[PDB]
Amino acid sequence: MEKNFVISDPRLPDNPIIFASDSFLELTEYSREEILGRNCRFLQGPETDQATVQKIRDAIRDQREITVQLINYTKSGKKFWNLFHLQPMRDQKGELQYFIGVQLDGEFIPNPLLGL
Ligand SMILES: *[C@@]12=NC3=[C]C([C])=C([C])[C]=C3N([C][C]([O])[C]([O])[C]([O])[C]OP([O])([O])=O)C1=NC(=O)[N]C2=O
Repeated sequence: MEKNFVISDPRLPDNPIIFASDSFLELTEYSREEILGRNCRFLQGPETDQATVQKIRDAIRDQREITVQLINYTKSGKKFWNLFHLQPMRDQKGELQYFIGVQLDGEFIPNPLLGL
């Protein structure tokens, strides 16, 4: 199963990605050494809806599941639609340890419906 996913560690500064799957690398055109330690926002760009980024911010603050459709950018500047499901994962004692993200490439909901 081709699974594009990244993991972030929130107990380190600015929630850096600590692991990215090969499907995520092949999708974003970045090398594995070019993503680790960075916040995922670098995929964002001029066309990224800031109102959607704000929702991701609230979901991380409140540590709950969210699903959003975003526009991200590859290393070479290409423009794709990212269907992204964010989800917390906690240790045995109920403390947040990581965030996992699951990506998907394609224009699922048409943009005129997403703008309303
Ligand atoms: C990004 N994937 C992604 C994966 C995880 C596990 C997490 C926690 C976040 C993301 N983001 C969002 C980014 O890291 C950040 O949380 C948001 O931009 C909001 O933060 P700020 O402080 O800037 O408002 C992802 N963002 C993307 O654009 N693409 C992903 O694949």
